Amino acid sequence: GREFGHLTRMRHVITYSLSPFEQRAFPHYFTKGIPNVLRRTRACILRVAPPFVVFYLVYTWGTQEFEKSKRKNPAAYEN
Amino acid sequence: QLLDLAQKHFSSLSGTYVEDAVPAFTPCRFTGSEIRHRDDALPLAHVAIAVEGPGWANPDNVPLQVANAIIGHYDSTYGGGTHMSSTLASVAATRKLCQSFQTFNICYAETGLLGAHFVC
Repeated sequence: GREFGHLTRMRHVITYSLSPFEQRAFPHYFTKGIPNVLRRTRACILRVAPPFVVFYLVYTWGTQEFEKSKRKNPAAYEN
Repeated sequence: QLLDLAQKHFSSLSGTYVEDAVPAFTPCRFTGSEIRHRDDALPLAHVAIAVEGPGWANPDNVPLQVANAIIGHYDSTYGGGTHMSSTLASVAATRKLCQSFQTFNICYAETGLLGAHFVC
């Protein structure tokens, strides 16, 4: 059914490729790689981060509140 | 007679280069690469694959030519078909794999293209 020969019809798309042995495996890995990673992180962070910040706030609040709940109340023994 | 005629007519032509501008021959690098122009409208697919080969003067040209003759050439019009000695030719005829397949040994002064062209 799905085989390379008959997958789709494409016309007038020329692709130029180079042999692996003629090209470097890691080209500009850091000079270009780190800026691209920073760009992707800049794009993603606004969407991704806020919910985990909300989670951190909820987690801290819950832990502190449970700790407070266990703590003694002076008023109970006032009499 | 040819030498006398050449002296009469071809003598004027000179090998001096104006302002000592002499072209320099340049060795050419062979890069392993793939260029695919995908035009599915075209009826049949043409593929040419080659490896770097000897120059004109390299003594290895003869054995490579013998090897390419061993690989052979096939066209659908060929009468021999299945019984042809070339294994590729026999298989293509039996399975009708390719309309035409030929082996080429293209040689330039310092490099050459050695491989095959098959339409299938």
